[PDB]
Amino acid sequence: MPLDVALKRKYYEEVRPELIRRFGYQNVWEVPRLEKVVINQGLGEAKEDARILEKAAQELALITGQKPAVTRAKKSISNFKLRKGMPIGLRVTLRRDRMWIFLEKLLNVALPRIRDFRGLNPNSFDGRGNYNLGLREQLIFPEITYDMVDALRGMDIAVVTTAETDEEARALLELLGFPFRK
Amino acid sequence: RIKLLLECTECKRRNYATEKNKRNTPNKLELRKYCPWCRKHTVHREVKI
Amino acid sequence: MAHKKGLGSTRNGRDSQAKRLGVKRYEGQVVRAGNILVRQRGTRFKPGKNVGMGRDFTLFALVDGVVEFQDRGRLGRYVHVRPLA
Amino acid sequence: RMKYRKQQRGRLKGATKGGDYVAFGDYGLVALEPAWITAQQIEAARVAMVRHFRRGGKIFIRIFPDKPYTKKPLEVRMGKGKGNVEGYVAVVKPGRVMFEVAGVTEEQAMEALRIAGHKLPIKTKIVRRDAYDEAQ
RNA sequence: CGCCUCCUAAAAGGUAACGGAGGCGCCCAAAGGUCCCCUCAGGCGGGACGGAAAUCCGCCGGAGAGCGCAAGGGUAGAAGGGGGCCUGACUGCGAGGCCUGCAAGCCGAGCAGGGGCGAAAGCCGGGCCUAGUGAACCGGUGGUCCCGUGUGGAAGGGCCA
RNA sequence: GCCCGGAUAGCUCAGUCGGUAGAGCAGGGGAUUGAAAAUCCCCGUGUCCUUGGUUCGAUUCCGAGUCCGGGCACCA
RNA sequence: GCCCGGAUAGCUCAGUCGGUAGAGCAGGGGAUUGAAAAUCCCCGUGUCCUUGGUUCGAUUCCGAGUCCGGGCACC
Ligand SMILES: *[PH](O)(O)OC[C@H]1O[C@@H](n2cnc3c(N)ncnc32)[C@H](O)[C@@H]1N
Repeated sequence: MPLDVALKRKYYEEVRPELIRRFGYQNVWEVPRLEKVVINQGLGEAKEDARILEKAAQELALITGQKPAVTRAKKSISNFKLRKGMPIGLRVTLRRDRMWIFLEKLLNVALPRIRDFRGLNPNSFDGRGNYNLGLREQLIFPEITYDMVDALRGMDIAVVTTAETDEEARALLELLGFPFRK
Repeated sequence: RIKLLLECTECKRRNYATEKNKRNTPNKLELRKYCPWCRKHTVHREVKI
Repeated sequence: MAHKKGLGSTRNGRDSQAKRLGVKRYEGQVVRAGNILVRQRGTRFKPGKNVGMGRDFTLFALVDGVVEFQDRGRLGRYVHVRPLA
Repeated sequence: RMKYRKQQRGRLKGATKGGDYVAFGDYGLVALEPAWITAQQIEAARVAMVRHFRRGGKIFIRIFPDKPYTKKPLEVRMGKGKGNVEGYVAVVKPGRVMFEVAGVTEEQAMEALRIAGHKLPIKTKIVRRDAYDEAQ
C-alpha cells in the first residue's frame, strides 16, 4: 500500500525529467505534469435514497475518503424536461498526493481488472490534455465484496493537468500510467 | 383565515407590543423577542394569541 | 323582425395610475437636507457625497449643499451636495 | 401575402417617406406616391410578373405584408374595441425600391411591371441600376 | 366600474377614448439583521448509471441567465448564489422635501432610550424596489388606572394598544 | 363567536361507574359446489387522536391541545 | 357571450384529499351445444390530458396551455 505510494512517487518523479528534456527544452516545467484530481460518479437519480445512496457512501469512502447519505432524486429527472435545483452533487475533489498514490493504485494497479478490461480507447483526454476516461464499471473489489448487488458502476474521474496540448499530455500519462491502444 | 392568521406579541406580564404575522410553515412555534416599554427594552417574549 | 345594430363590447379594461419621480431638483439651486431631489425607480443615480438614497431609490438631500449635478459621465449619473458656503 | 406569426394585433396610421432605393438585379419597380398596399394586390403583381415571364425564371421581392388593417365591425355602428383583424399589407410611401428579377432581358420585363403596378395602386415609376452603392 | 406595470403623455411633468395590452385584493416565520465567502445562462471540447437536457473535467462570455408573484425600472462596481451569528418587521421621534386643492399616500439625515452583525471605519426603526388596500360611525378585547353626574366604590365610562 | 358528540380493527361502530378491547361488514382459508346463493365452520389488525395529573394500576376519570361532526346567534 | 376534462382501462363512467384506480361493458382462453347465442368457470388492462413548480414522494396542490363542453351574439 504505502508501497505503491513510494511507487507513483518515483514513476513520475523520474519519468518527468526523463521525457521532460527528452523533448521539452523549455525549463523542466509542467511540460507536462499532472495536478489534483476530482472524481465524479453516476448521479443521485441513480438513487433508492437510503439504500444505494448509502452504497455510494461505502464506495466514495474506501475509494478515496468521502461516503454518501440519503437524498438522490430532487427536482427529479422526472419526465424529460422536468427538473429543478440540483441536490445531487456527489464527487471527490481531493487535491494532491493522496491523488498520486491514486494515479498509482487506480491506473497502474487496477486498470485491467474485470470483464475484458482491456483498454483500446482513442484520444483519451484530448480535451486539452487534462484527463478523460472514467470506466463504466467499478474496480469491482478495489476493496469490498457484496455490499450491494448492483451497488455501483457509473464511475468516472478527471485530473487537473498542465500537460497542455495533447501529443504532450500523451507523453505524460502515456508512459506515466499507460496509454490504452490506438 | 388562510394559512395567514394574525397574532401579536405581549411580554412577561409587563407589557404587550403587537404586529400580525401568519400561520403557515412552523405554525405555533411562537417565542420570538421584541422589547416592550417595560424597563429599558427587555426580552418581551412575543407569543400572545 | 327588427334590424337595429348588434351587441359588440369586447373589452380592454386597462389602467395605470398617474405617477412622479425623476430629475426633479434644479442646478445649483439652494438644496437642503430633507429636500428631495431626483427619485429613480432604478439606478441612474449613485448617491455621491451628501446624497442620501432613501429606502426606495429616492435621491434625498443629506446636507445643506448647493445643487450638485455630478454626471460622472460614464461611471453613471452621480449626484452630489456641495458644502453650503 | 405573408406577415405570418406576427406578434401583435394592430398598428396605427400616418405616412410620409422612408428608405428604399438600391437595385438588386436590374429589373426594378419603384413606387413613388403611395402608402400601404394590399399584401394581396401585391401578390397580384407577383403573379402578373411570374406569369408574363414565360412562367419560370424567378423574380425577387421588395416590401412585405407588414401591417393589419381593420374595418372592424362588418358595417355596424362604431364603438368596438376597434378589434377585428382583416387586411394585411405593405407600408411603402416615398418612391420605394421594389425589386423584381427573372431574366426577361427587355421591355418584356417592362410590360410585366407595366401591368403589375399600373395595376397595383399608385403613381409610380420603374428602371434599373443607376448609381451603384458602396457598403462596408 | 380599486390598485401596479407598458404604449398613446407628442420627448418636463402630465391628459381622455366602449383606445391597446396585462397582472393583484398572496405573503416570505424566516427571501426580516449584519459579518465572512462565492459569482450567470448559454457556446464549444472531453467524459460513469449518460446518453436532445443531469454529474464532472477542460476552455469561451456589456452579465442576454437572476431577484415568490405581471409589467417596467434597475441592476452580478450582484439587490444575485452559500455559511455564521441575530432581532430595530424597535418605542419616543423627526428637520426638511416627493406629488395633492380636500384627505390621502410617499422620501428621510439626524437627537434619545435599546439593543445586534464586526474588533472595529459603520449597517439595522422588514424585505431589491413601483400593486397584497378601505374614512366615519358602531361595537370587542389586552390596558390604563383619567372621569364618575352629593361621597365612598360602581354600572358605566375618557386616552393607549 | 358561544353551546352540545365523538376520536377504537382497513370500513361503521360497541365499551367496567379504574382490572378484557368487542361486534357487524369488508379481506383471506377449507368443505359444498350443473349452480349461484344461502348455507357451514376459521381467522386477520388495535399508543383505544395527543400531552400530562388521579390511582397499585386507567379504553374509562379530570385539565389541556389538534381535528372532525352537530347545532345556535350575530355581522359595521 | 358563459359552467366545470367536466381527464384516468378499448368504451361509459367512479375513486384520491398526492400514497390508494376502480367498477360495468368489451376482450383473450377453456366449459356446456350438433353449431351459434345465452349461461358457467379462468384471466390481462392503466404517463389518471401536455406542462413546468412545490414536496422526501403529485392522478390528486399551485402556475401556463391544448381539447371537448356549457350563457348570451340577440334590443
Ligand atoms: P329589435 O328586434 O328591433 O332589434 C334591435 C333594435 O332595437 C334598437 N336598439 C338596440 N339596442 C339599442 C340601444 N342600446 N339603444 C337604443 N336602441 C337600441 C335598434 O334601433 C334596433 N332597431
